[PDB]
This record gives sequence, structure tokens and C-alpha cells, in this order.
Amino acid sequence: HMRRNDIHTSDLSSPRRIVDFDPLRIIWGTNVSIQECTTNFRNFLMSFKYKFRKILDEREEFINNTTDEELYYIKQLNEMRELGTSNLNLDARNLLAYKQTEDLYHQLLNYPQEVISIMDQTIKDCMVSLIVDNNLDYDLDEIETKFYKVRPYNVGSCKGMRELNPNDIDKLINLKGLVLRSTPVIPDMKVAFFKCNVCDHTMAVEIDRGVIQEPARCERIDCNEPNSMSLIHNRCSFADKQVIKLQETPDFVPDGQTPHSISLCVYDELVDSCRAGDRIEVTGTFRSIPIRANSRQRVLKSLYKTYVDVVHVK
Amino acid sequence: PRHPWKLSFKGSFGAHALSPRTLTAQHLNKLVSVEGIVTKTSLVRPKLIRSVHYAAKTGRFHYRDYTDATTTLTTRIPTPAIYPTEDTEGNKLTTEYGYSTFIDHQRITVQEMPEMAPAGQLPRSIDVIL
Amino acid sequence: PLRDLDSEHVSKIVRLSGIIISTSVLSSRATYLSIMCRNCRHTTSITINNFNSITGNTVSLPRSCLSTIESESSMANKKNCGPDPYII
Amino acid sequence: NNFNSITGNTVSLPRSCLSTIESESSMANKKNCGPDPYII
Amino acid sequence: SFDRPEIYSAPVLQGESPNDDDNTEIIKSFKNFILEFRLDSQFIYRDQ
Ligand SMILES: [Zn+2]
Ligand SMILES: [Zn+2]
Repeated sequence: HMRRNDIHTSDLSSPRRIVDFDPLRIIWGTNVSIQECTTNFRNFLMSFKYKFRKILDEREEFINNTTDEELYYIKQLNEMRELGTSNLNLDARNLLAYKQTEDLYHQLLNYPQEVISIMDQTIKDCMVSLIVDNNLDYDLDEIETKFYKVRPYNVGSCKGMRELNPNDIDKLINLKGLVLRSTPVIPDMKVAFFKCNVCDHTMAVEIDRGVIQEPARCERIDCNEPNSMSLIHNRCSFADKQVIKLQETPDFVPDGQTPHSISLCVYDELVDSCRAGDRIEVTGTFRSIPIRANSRQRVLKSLYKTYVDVVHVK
Repeated sequence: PRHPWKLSFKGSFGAHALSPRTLTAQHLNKLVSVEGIVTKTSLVRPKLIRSVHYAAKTGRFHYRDYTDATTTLTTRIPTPAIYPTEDTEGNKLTTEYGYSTFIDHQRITVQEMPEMAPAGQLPRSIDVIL
Repeated sequence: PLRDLDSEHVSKIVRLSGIIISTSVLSSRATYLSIMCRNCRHTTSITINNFNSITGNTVSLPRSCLSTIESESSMANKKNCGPDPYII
Repeated sequence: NNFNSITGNTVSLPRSCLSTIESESSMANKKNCGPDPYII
Repeated sequence: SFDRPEIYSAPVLQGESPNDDDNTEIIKSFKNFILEFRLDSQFIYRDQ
């Protein structure tokens, strides 16, 4: 139980964000329907062939029989089950190739936060169904405890960071760049461990959108001292977070533009996968946070700071 | 055929024709003429004198006057009147730039002229508000 | 009955019969009161809906000016208005 | 008459108004002028 | 020389499950009692 820190997870079972518009249920602020997206991505996983990608790219004379007619993601999921791999690398143009998913591709670009979680859930469901249907010898328990995550890439043209607008925040963007340096591994708190000072009662609280709720009183019925829970910083569990300084090299440079450098955050397994000086292609969601003006005060700056929250690295 | 008239002074000042080095505290609260060289000239900044606001619920225009110790020669009670974001009845006020009045304000630094300054010592300077 | 009122009836609705000796003159309480700072010229309104207390001011004028804590103006023109700076 | 001090106000403005303690007028018109009410 | 920034709200989601001890639920129950009470054949408190 470590979850995914590349994208903030969403609760598919919870009807909190669900609103009905007229039936058909939509997550508020999006046009993403959980059931429709799961069914569409499941059909895409069962029925995609690379000849669809060849047709989409107007590459007809290069179509072969032994590779294009084979079910692409079925054999990727088979070899991914065989090797213990927990990552699926999804090409975004393959969604445009299939007839039922050109909408989903757009929903992937506009709302990666919910759509990527939907793909993760239906990939896990397909991972279960691939051994349920064909009656494989693998035990269902190791598949169930494994948490499967998808990494979309090739999301579109590599537009410059300085050509982006505030309406592009929390959209999947793709950038070609050069790595200059990276910070050391930073522990982000994910579960907090509190112990009562007088009765040694220990409880653990999960983080909720970057905020940890400190318990004011002891949870035990016997002990109810106010202000008795103290946080032990070493008993609590952390997650990896790294910040990489990328020197962007876009395809198109406007008149009199001097190259800039951005900061991109990688999490969990993607930490230390990029060394200084290599040319890489990063796809990830475009983020913006407010920055505290002073350390002692909570007064935040009105002008936001933009960064790239990394999903996949090529 | 509204602005109040001001005064300017010329002529011999006698013992009040001084220098930034020569200015001491015995010349405070006195009219002095000071010859020097300008070293710093600050940015000309507008200073709000009267702010005019609009209450859309009552459709009325209110105003508030502001003053400080710089504009007056005689000191009075410092009464800090805040910027009115609402009127007495509690309605929201929208400020009306263009109907408010702003007076240009500058401050310069007059240092003693190097021609009559001492050749080795550090020079003296004063601040002048225009 | 009035002699049966115990400490178990405190802050509880009770029904009691009796006779009335005296009815006092009508005091004037304030429901909505507008206040202005003495020198800060900050205008505030207090609406009070609890008038059932006796011998004690459960709602009073603020002990200090509320313009500083609100930070209403972007200009924000150390200035202290003083203890009890509001007039009704 | 003492200006020889450095880094400290040996002589400063009074903390409270001196009209009450003097009782200079027979009228003597609770009234509090506030902390540090004097201006120069 | 700007004005007061304003704070306003709008109901979007359902919220948490309502509790009978919540002030809003008590106010709604009292409103229902005022509007929907019948003595014999008429709403006495609404007409009052
Ligand atoms: Zn305890
Ligand atoms: Zn005030």
C-alpha cells in the first residue's frame, strides 16, 4: 500500500464528485464519465491492433501480418504479467487510432487526474480478468495486492513552456529538454505517526490533499488529554520526491526568445532516473502552486509558480 | 471669469543663506535658502488627496480627504482616516479613479557643491520635498 | 411551584404560577447598533439577538479596532486606535 | 538638559495625560486620553 | 487604492450525511413544523 504519487488518485467508488446532468453521470468540473471511460478503455485494450495506428499515420504499404494483426496491448499485458512489471506505457496516438477513443484521448489531455486513475483501475480489472478468463495458474492474490499504473506519452506537439497559458494548467504536456541538475531525494510525508505522551497510544493518519489532521485529543476512551499527541518524524512513512532542472529545447522558438529553464518534479520510482546532461522527452501534467512570501507568515504570493508534474520520461 | 494659491520667495536672506554643511538645528522651523548640487532625484509619485467612491445600491458618490505632516507648516492632530471600503449603511463602495485627486510628490537630495566643499572631508546632504 | 425550583431546573424550560408584585419601567436595549472608530473612522455594525441576560454584558463593543485584523484596504494606511475606540 | 545618552530614551513623552493628576481646573470635566496621547 | 475583496459561496455537491444535531437540520425541522402542522383541518401556525 504505497499508492501513486505521480498523479493524485481519485475515488471511483465514491459518489462525492458525481453529478448528473440531463442517466449519465459526470465528475464535476470535467466531462468525464467513470463507467463510460472504463468501458471505452477496456474495449480499447481488448480490440486494438497496430494496423489501426498504421492507418491513422497514413502508412498503408508498411503494414505486416505477423505484428500489426496481433493484439498489441493483450500481449503487452501478458509479458507484463510474466515479468512482474507494474507499469504500462501507453501511446496517446493509439487512442486516436481506435474508433471509440478519440474522445478519450481528448479527455486524457484535458483531465489526466481522473482519466489516468480510470485507466489504472480498468488495467487492474483487465489484469484480473486475463487470468480469470483463460484459467492461468497464477494466484489472484499477488495480482490484487499489486497496484498497476499507466504512463501515457506522445500526447501531442511539444509546444514551448512560455507559449502555454493559465487555461493549460492540469493538462498533459510534452516537452523535449536537457537536464542540468537535480536535487537530492526529498521525503514527502504521506502517513503521519502520532503517539500520546501519557499513555503511549499510537495512531497513523493518511494525508489528504497535502494537509495532515493533527488529533487534538487522544482517541482512547481511557485517556482523553488535550494536546497529548506528539508527532514522531521517524516512525511515519515517507515518499520520494525529486526536483530536476530542465533546459527546454523546443522545436519552435519565437522572435528574440532566450532559452529558459524549468523545474519538474518526479515521484516514487522515477526518482534518479534522469542524470545531468541527457536529452530527454518528458510528458506530465502542467501544475501551478502559490508560493509563501515569507517563512514565518502564511501570506501567499498572488502570482503563481508553474512547474511540470512528471508522468513519463523517454 | 479653485486651487489655493501658494507663495515663493526671492531676495537676500542674510544669515539664512546657508549650505547643507552649514545647516544645524538652530535653523529648524525657519525659512532657509540652501545652495547645493542635486545627487538623488526620486521618482515622481502621486499622493492621494481626496478619494471618491460610488455606492451602487444607493447610487451615491462619497469622498474622503487625506492629509499628512508634510503638506502643512503647522502641526495638527494626526487623524488617520482609513480608506472607506463601505459606507455607514454597510453597502460596498467601488473606488472612482479619475474623480479622485492625486498630487505629484517628489523628494530630492541636495548635497553641498564640490566647488565650495572641503577637499578631503565627506560631504553633507539634506532632503527636500517638492 | 416556586418553592420546588431546584438546581436541576437550571437552564431548563420550567412552567410556574404566581402573582406579580411590580413591573419595572421599560429599559432600552440595542438590537442593531452602528459604531464608528474615534480616530480611525472605521464603521462597523453589531446585531444582537440575545437579550435574556441580566447583570452582565454578554455582547459589548470590541476592546480594539477591527480595521487592522480585517485588512480590508490594499493601501492599509505602528498605528493603534486605543482601548475601546468605538462610539455608537 | 541631558543629551549625553546613547541608545536609549532617558527622557521621553509621558505615558499618560498629565491633566488628571494636576487637577488644575475646578471643573475637572471615567475619561481616559489613552496610552501616549501627547504629540509634539 | 483598491476595494474590499469579497467572499461568496454557491452549493455544488451534496455534502456529508446530515446529522440531527446539526443546526441547519434543526432549523429545517422547525420550518417543516411551522409550514406543515395541522390542528384539525388548517395550518394554524402558518395562518398565524
Ligand atoms: Zn492518550
Ligand atoms: Zn480604528
